Amino acid sequence: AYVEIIEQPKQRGMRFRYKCEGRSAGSIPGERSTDTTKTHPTIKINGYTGPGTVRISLVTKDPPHRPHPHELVGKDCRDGYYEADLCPDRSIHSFQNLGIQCVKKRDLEQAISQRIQTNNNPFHVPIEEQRGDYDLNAVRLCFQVTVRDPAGRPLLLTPVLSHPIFDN
Amino acid sequence: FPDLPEHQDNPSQLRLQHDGLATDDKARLEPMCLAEYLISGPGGMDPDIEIDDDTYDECREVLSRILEDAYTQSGTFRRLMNYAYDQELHDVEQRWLLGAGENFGTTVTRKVIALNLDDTDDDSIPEYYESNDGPQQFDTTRSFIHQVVHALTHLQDKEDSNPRGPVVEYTNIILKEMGHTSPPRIAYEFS
Ligand SMILES: [Cl-]
Ligand SMILES: [Cl-]
Repeated sequence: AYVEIIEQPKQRGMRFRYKCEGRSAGSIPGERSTDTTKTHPTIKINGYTGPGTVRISLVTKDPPHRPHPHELVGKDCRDGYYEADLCPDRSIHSFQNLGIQCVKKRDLEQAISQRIQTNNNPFHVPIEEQRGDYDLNAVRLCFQVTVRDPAGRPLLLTPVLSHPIFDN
Repeated sequence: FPDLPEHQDNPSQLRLQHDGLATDDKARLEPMCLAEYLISGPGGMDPDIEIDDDTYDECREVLSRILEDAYTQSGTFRRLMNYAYDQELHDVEQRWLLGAGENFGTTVTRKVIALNLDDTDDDSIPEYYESNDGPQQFDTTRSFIHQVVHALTHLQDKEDSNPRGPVVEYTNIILKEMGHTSPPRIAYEFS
């Protein structure tokens, strides 16, 4: 089985938010969004049906894809990443409540250490790698789907990265 | 105080008690000075990052018009503004930073009000709120008033057991008092 992004996040048009009281909990639009019909990022699981988990985290634009200091926020998000059960009776999964909250430049090292403490490292990038400049204007969504093997044991599928999302 | 049919059944309980404190609905301030009373200068959510001096003038000009219209047309808004003036805004060093061109927001929990004109920008996708007539696009007026209401009441959208919260309800009432046609926002989040 493998994961397929069938609706990419839109790359531009959405500003990362700060800790503040806004007008709404924004949702990352999908690439096909228009003024008529907004869309949302959507994945498809090929070759598997049944229960499972999906985590979505932020990673850097360029490889090695380090965990990004920014946070995903919104429904079913904690510690900067999204995690929820898959609908067990569907192979299509949309994410309509994803928000990107940027870290203030001065709290960057603090955010990186939280990524480490929370085991939020999709590509298991070493600690000695997670220092240096980060592009705080760009992130990628990393979809980490866990399905089941025939005996019902969790089976992690290969992660898939989205197009970059830019703040401007 | 005037309220909406979309509220009175399970109205916000936090707004109703802020009304207990903001009671002066009189037009005793000069509308064309409200912007100066609310905004000191440019300044974003992030101290390190800085605001474009150009977008500041663009957003402030729009903010000034909306403040002027809201004060002349809405007695509910006159109450929030008047109260806020007596507590803080009269002090030149208690005013808010205008984070022009930044994501809509205001610091409630350095004081910043973040506003932008992307609601009129094709390259952005509209953002929506829930109403009885289906999803409605946010427009500049609603977004500006919503953020300003945060700054004049220091209240949050999160209200236990109310689907809208005090800022939405205030914003709904003010906009209807302004002759804004948009349907009122029945919930803060979708369902
Ligand atoms: Cl939306
Ligand atoms: Cl609102």
